[PDB]
Amino acid sequence: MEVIELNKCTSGQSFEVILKPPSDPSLEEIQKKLEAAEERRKYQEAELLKHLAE
Amino acid sequence: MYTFVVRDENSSVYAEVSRLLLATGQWKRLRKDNPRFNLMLGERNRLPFGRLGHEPGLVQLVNYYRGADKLCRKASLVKLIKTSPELSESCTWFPESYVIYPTDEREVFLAAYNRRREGREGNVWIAKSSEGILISSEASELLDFIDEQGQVHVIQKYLEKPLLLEPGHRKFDIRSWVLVDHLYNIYLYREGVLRTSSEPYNSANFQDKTCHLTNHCIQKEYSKNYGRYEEGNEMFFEEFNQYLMDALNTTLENSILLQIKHIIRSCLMCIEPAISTKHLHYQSFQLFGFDFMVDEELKVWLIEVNGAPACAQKLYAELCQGIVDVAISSVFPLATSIFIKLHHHHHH
Amino acid sequence: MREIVHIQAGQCGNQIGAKFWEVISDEHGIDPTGSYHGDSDLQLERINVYYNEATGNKYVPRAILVDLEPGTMDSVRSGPFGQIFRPDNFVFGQSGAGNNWAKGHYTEGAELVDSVLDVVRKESESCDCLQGFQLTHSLGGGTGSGMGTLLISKIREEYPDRIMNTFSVMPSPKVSDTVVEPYNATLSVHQLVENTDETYCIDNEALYDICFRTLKLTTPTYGDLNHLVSATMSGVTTCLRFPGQLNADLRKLAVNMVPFPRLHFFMPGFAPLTSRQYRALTVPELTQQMFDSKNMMAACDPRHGRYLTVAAIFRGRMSMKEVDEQMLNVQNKNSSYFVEWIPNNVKTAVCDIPPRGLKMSATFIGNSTAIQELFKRISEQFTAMFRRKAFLHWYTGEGMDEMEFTEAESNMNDLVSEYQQYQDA
Amino acid sequence: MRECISIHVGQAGVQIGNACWELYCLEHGIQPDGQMPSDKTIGGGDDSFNTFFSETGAGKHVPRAVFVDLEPTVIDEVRTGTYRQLFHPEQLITGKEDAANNYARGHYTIGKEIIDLVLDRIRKLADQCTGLQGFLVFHSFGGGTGSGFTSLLMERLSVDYGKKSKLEFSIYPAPQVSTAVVEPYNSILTTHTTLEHSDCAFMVDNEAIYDICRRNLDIERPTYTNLNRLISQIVSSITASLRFDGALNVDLTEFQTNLVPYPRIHFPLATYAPVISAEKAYHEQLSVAEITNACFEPANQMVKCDPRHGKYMACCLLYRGDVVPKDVNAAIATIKTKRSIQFVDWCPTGFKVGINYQPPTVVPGGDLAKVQRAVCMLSNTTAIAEAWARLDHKFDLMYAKRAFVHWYVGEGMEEGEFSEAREDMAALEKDYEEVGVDSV
Ligand SMILES: Nc1nc2c(ncn2[C@@H]2O[C@H](COP(=O)(O)OP(=O)(O)OP(=O)(O)O)[C@@H](O)[C@H]2O)c(=O)[nH]1
Ligand SMILES: Nc1ncnc2c1ncn2[C@@H]1O[C@H](COP(=O)(O)OP(=O)(O)CP(=O)(O)O)[C@@H](O)[C@H]1O
Ligand SMILES: Nc1nc2c(ncn2[C@@H]2O[C@H](COP(=O)(O)OP(=O)(O)O)[C@@H](O)[C@H]2O)c(=O)[nH]1
Ligand SMILES: [Ca+2]
Ligand SMILES: [Ca+2]
Ligand SMILES: [Ca+2]
Ligand SMILES: [Cl-]
Ligand SMILES: [Mg+2]
Ligand SMILES: [Mg+2]
Ligand SMILES: [Mg+2]
Repeated sequence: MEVIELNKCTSGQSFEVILKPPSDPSLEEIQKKLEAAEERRKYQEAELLKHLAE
Repeated sequence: MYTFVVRDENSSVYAEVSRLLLATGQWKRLRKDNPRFNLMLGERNRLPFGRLGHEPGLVQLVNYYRGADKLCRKASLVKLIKTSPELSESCTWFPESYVIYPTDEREVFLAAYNRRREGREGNVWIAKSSEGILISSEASELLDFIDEQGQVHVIQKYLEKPLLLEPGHRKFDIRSWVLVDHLYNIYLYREGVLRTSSEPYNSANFQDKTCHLTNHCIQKEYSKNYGRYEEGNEMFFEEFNQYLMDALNTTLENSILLQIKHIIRSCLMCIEPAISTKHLHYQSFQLFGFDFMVDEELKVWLIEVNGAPACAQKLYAELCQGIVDVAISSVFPLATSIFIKLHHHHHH
Repeated sequence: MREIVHIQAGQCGNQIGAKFWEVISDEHGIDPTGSYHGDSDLQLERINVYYNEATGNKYVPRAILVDLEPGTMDSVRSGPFGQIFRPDNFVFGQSGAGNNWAKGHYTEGAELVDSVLDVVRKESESCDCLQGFQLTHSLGGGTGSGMGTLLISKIREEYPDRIMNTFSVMPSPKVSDTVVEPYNATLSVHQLVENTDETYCIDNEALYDICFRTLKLTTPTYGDLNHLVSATMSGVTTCLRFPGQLNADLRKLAVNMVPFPRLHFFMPGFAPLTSRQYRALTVPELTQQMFDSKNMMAACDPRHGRYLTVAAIFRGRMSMKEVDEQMLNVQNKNSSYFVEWIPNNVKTAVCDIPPRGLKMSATFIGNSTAIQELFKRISEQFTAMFRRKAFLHWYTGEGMDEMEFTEAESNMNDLVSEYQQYQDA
Repeated sequence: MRECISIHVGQAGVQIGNACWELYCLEHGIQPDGQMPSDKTIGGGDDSFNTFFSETGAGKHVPRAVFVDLEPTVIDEVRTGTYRQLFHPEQLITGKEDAANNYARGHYTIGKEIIDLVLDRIRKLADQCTGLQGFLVFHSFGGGTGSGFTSLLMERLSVDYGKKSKLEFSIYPAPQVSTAVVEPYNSILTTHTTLEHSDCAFMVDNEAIYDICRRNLDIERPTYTNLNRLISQIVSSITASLRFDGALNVDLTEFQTNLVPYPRIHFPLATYAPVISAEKAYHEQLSVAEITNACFEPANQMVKCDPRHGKYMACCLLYRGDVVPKDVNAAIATIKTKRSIQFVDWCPTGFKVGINYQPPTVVPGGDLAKVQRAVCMLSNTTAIAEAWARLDHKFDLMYAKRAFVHWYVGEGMEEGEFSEAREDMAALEKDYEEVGVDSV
């Protein structure tokens, strides 16, 4: 049970005790995903207004 | 109205528990995938303990202790005993055992095997896995069969001086049923059974495995005297006790049962802090099946612990009722105990 | 998600719609002149959901009154809260619909629908954040049924991204005006399956049985039936009209209640059942009664199906702890009636303000597969006539072909099959 | 000194943020009007508390925080509340209509039309920093905004601040206070998209906080106010090292170093004690040994699980109050011989300990009693994977029938993202099992 790296100050103190030793997508790609979803919405809405038009 | 689920259709014990519960008219059975249950009679493999105790308004109970496999696996049990201070290497009631892979203990196994080659002592050992048994005084053989297989085996000292029932000069093992409830009260069923051998023991041919293996399965098939002395090679305590009184001038309680109660309690108190559901969000109980051996010195030896045991045919009714009484009805009350409570507080 | 635009069409729609505004105006402390005289500030925190605010802090319902004849709408204007409604929001014709769906949908109503949409547009433009529309109507008549579903189709075209809710009254032979009610209902359901997010199925069969069997009213009138509806409507809109966490707007309600687009027909419930008593009702009693089939506004046995989703709303001062305990009690003791493949499908809300006359009340909103019994009933009444093409000349005279009846039938039978699919899943 | 920017998203994120900054102010002696008498360097400085607060020439101390919510009612209560003066209007951002408990609606639909605004408002704070450490992001798993918009924000923050660290404080869904049936969906979806962009995430199961409030504070039916004040104490314990003088976890980078050896396994289990009711007439103050022993009871964890049936990769003990190293080591020594604490073979069995002499501060009129010493244990145990198993099971039950899926597809999302996200969670559950379990 070894204590190590003991640091002390006015407000407190810290240390470590050992009981046993060791036995991203770019902005372009994001904007494409958001736009691809936006277009899928526009298509679904267009199909609705087409159905209602009929 | 309490609710429960069945997820092990191949369990004779809890099939009877299921029946008894329904008969009270206060327990209803749900589909095995309905989460709103009070009780789970769970499966043997990969029981989802992680999904228990997260249903508001339901006190949930399960018929298995998570981590209990440490006691109920051959390799695990050996490791547990040899690495647990409260059991230690200086364990007088467990046969000398070593875990062998096809980490491993093949190195240390041969060390003690040599002192028995040197020391002229009976150097017979048995190998088994958690079908698949061999008994021989030659280690060269033992290590070969293990490599021929593909899973972990354990080599254990074969008790060459077993107690023998007369008439017969035959082998046996004792099976005790232990119930551990949610409070971790250890209940020993007052009715055990002797799975006897129906063939005379013979310490010259360790390959004739019908007088050496007292398994009810191996006996009901490979043996030709199955059912001669007792109905299906199963002697019960009332008879075995009378036999001990007449033959050895002793009782079952004194000569054997003290050791059994000691071994059961010692094994379970060891793993208690690792599996106890005292302050958990769900609670566990479980039925265990301890298998023991008795040498000619009337000394008891632990063989294995079974985490999913079956019962003797005539003992199902009484045992299964006791499970509902102590393990289930204790948590879920309905609108001369058959158990012995294993407790002992010696001050020192 | 703030403003809701209310619409009421036809005789039934305007009469239940009128009562609805009488009730919630009292709850919000608004008087017939549109002045606030309440005591609590919970009443005005979300008043803008249903009311527009004028000068002098007058509160004007965001309501549009529609009918193809001036009869019922003259009665509304003369009624108790008649003067609260915006005069320009009264839109009416003269011909009537004669209990003909075709007249309300294709001929008579087509002539009037544009003027209604002009009023709808006016209201919608002044909305800071319009969340959608709620319609009150019957399906057995001509205007509310025929023109109501026409309005819905037009509103969706102009507002495709807003929620469409309806309080639809189902016809029953036990409370019937004409024999062609099954025709009008079937033609209307076909529209509702496609163009609404959430429909509260209010069965006249159920409303009558409650008045007769429970409330001991030997001769129930439409006024007696509407006492139950206005109470139910006040209940299911509680989460929308007051501060809350659960189902506080129409969209969030739809997300919690509608696992599949077409299965959005709800079974409303209310407790305690009242008629025009001082019994202090306990939380366990509210919980038992609200789930009781005899408190359901749709003549369907809940035990003949399974609950996909449920929304409970307790009103009054009571133990939050006890409410939770009782709601968990009904689920755990009748778990077989709630589908296991939608975990925790019962959400509960509580409001400190009870309705008028009661200390404690509970409103039930259930999406049960047992609702199919309702559509099965209409389908049988429909087929009984349609197999002989009886009374069809009323519709073919307005330009409809038999093919359109066949289609409407098949789509409602599909709806029944879809409920049965998830009842066995 | 290096700055940290807090980001609060959705109702849960904002309301928890409110409780935290309320607690920060009390602990640092900052008044509601932003003044801080004890601070003698007017109009600037680089003290430890400056990590979370900036300074104006007037002597005003302003949280380096951004509040975001797709609807205004919640953040409006901040603009009018007790600490209205504390925040600058540009820090508080609100849309008009919310994500309606829909991940896709929060991520794709509404997220797209506000994301640029939020980043620019964050950029305003980032420009005020001399050396930005990174971000602390508070949000819920269940909400549409908390799940959907957060994931979008976490993706963009990795693009605009690729070198900066990102910590999460996530609220795991609990039916006892949940407001939607589809919270399991939103959870898997946001966890999948956020996984690679988060360095260390502290999960808090509302279930755990709820029962702790019932059990230890004698609250019959806890409100978010009860939950948040408790949650804020744990968050305070975790961030205290960034705001006070010390030598353990002094930057966001060190959290990853100490608690997260494997990057995907970045969900440390938090355990806190003691939790004492302020209404408790008589209370015997608990010792170092007693509260340290409590750190290994599931009943005190932020997530209900069983660390006994898993393995540790790291363990940190954060003490606040009358505690010295000698008492800690004595307690740890006793505990080690009574409990099941098994680390992975490739890690040392040990504890990194931090002590601040100032005991826990509590809100006046709050539910928590003041104690002379408390502790928050941060342990990276594989047992937390139980929470993932619970969540993924509910997901599989609903998705097998495609229940509520149409709500997401209708927002432009593809049905494929459901299986992609679920498959990622299946991999995550498998990683935990490899590290934590031996072949039985
Ligand atoms: N602990 C805690 N949990 C909260 C709080 N507020 C909401 N939650 C949880 O968050 C989940 C819902 O997410 P919200 O944060 O409310 O929703 P949102 O982020 O505003 O996103 P929207 O759906 O667009 O409104 C529920 O499961 C709640 O239990 C809170 O103040 N404290
Ligand atoms: N160390 C030993 N010394 C002597 N005999 C032994 C022995 N180990 C096992 N046996 C014999 O093996 C028999 C049962 O084997 P074990 O006790 O290993 O159960 P099993 O695992 O073999 C059966 P199951 O697969 O149904 O659990 C005992 O009754 C005994 O006869
Ligand atoms: N609950 C209720 N139902 C009504 C009322 N008036 C008519 N109905 C029902 O609605 C159907 C008739 O539709 P109605 O609204 O009168 O015709 P419309 O004016 O063309 O919409 C019948 O099935 C009636 O049972 C009423 O005041 N209350
Ligand atoms: Ca005309
Ligand atoms: Ca300063
Ligand atoms: Ca990164
Ligand atoms: Cl950077
Ligand atoms: Mg009429
Ligand atoms: Mg025009
Ligand atoms: Mg919100």
